[PDB]
Amino acid sequence: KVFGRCELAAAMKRHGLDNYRGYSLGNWVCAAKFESNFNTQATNRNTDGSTDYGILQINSRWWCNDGRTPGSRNLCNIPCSALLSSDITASVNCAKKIVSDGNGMNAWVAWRNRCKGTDVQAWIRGCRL
Ligand code: NA
Repeated sequence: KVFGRCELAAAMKRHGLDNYRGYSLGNWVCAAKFESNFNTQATNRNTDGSTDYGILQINSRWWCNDGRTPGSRNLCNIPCSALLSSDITASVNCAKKIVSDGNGMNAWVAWRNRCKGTDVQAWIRGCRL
């Protein structure tokens, strides 16, 4: 599913991401826009052999199991395919674990380089939330 901006903002809000560990909802929407262009089915392979999955481009080296990333941990305890669902619950639940891990949202390269320090409130402007 390719979300609209407000539709995803509302979904993320309902799943408890607004101000989760201090990150306002616009942060999460911004990260999703630049990680996946709001497409739950997005995959991208990395040089190390790992792959990033879903709306928040969660990596198979640490967080999910895709059966092809040797020595990977599966800290979210989920197949990586679960992260590509139109239902963002698994992505959200895993993202909460990631952002809790010590580096906050800096875990997401697109957030650090394209969202961090910008007016992220813009990403939820106009939405009914
Ligand atoms: Na893994």
